[PDB]
Amino acid sequence: VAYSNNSIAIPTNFTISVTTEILPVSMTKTSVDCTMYICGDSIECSNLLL
Amino acid sequence: TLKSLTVEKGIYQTSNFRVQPTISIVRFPNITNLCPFGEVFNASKFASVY
Ligand SMILES: *[C@@H]1O[C@H](CO)[C@@H](O[C@@H]2O[C@H](CO)[C@@H](O)[C@H](O)[C@H]2NC(C)=O)[C@H](O)[C@H]1NC(C)=O
Repeated sequence: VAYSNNSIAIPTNFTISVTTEILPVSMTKTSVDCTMYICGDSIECSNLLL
Repeated sequence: TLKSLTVEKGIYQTSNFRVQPTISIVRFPNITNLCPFGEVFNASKFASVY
């Protein structure tokens, strides 16, 4: 920057700029069946899971 | 699922508590001859351990 005690710079023109800002609002909602994942629909399993 | 007698207002996803399979099927290849247990166990002579 050129700096002086008696010097200033003043804009004689302007520019209009449009910019995009992206913010995540939500994430996928998920539900898990505990017996289906661990027992895999086994009758013998889930007796232990009680 | 809630382990409580009283239930409030909610969507309340629920774990399955119903029976589906009532039929049992066995599929095995066609084998008619019995295993030769008599040759394997009831043998006049047996090999030396070495
Ligand atoms: C400020 O800038 C704008 C452009 O960014 C200038 O407008 C231009 O003027 C020239 C003629 O001098 C034209 O040929 C261009 O087509 C114009 N641009 C647009 C987008 O219209 C404007 O003259 C400038 N103002 C000053 C004070 O210089």
